[PDB]
Amino acid sequence: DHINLKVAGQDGSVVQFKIKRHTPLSKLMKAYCERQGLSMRQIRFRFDGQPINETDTPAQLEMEDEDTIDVFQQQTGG
Amino acid sequence: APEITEEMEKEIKNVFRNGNQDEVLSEAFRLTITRKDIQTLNHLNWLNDEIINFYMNMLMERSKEKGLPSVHAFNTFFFTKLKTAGYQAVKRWTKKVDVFSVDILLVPIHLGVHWCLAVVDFRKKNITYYDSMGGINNEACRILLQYLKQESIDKKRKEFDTNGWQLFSKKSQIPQQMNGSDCGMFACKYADCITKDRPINFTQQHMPYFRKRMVWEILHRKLL
Repeated sequence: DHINLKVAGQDGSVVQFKIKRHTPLSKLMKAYCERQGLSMRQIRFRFDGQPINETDTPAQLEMEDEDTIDVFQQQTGG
Repeated sequence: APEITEEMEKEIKNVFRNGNQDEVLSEAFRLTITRKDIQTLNHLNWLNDEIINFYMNMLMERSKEKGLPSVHAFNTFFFTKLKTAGYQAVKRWTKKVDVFSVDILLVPIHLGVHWCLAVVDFRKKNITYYDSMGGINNEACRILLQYLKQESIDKKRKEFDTNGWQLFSKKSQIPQQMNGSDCGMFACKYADCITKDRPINFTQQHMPYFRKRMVWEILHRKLL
């Protein structure tokens, strides 16, 4: 059916979402970056350490109710 | 170690030249490499996390072959999260992976503006730190050893056994950076030879060839 979750950023800020399952999480990812104003190529949406790609759904991922999606930014290095 | 680069140079130049960014090229392991990502391998640009994690997963894919050690590679966000937030923040990143069933654990380490590699070798019972800039970070391996102790418990309920578990760093025993941007290249090329159980043979003079070779290797998802 549907489940709620929180997308906690590195600054501890929460953005609540509900989603169906077997639907791509691409839209949830797009909505989060539309708010932070930053490009999505800047942000990585990882759940329990697993990279969420646009084809991933909460069904194939372990995600249950009240779960949390950690948000990390791009790492460059030289 | 050798290998030529054939008509690949045309293919490498094809994606190096400008196109719309964010256009995905090469998809495997549920990961994408945009045109912006591959641009970090051009010239002397700083490698990003998408290129490194994609390469580590390719080494992970090669580890399943006979005659090679089995490898599990953490993503580049693991060590930073574990050191700053503790084990319980990363305790659930390995709920589908038994880290004690593999031979080698690859831990790519991001240091703000610098890349480095820590390796756990259950065969040698070693936790080695590799820095192409010569830096010593024995605290990083002490962090990883404490992680293994808290990971054998919570996942297997066994006190991890710590004999001969050598925690050390490399000095002038591995090739050094010699510039200020080839760091991610050294980190990935270190792991390539380590996962092949081959001595580290390259120098800084091989990095321009390595950058273009990795472009083709990532596009075709085939390690050479």
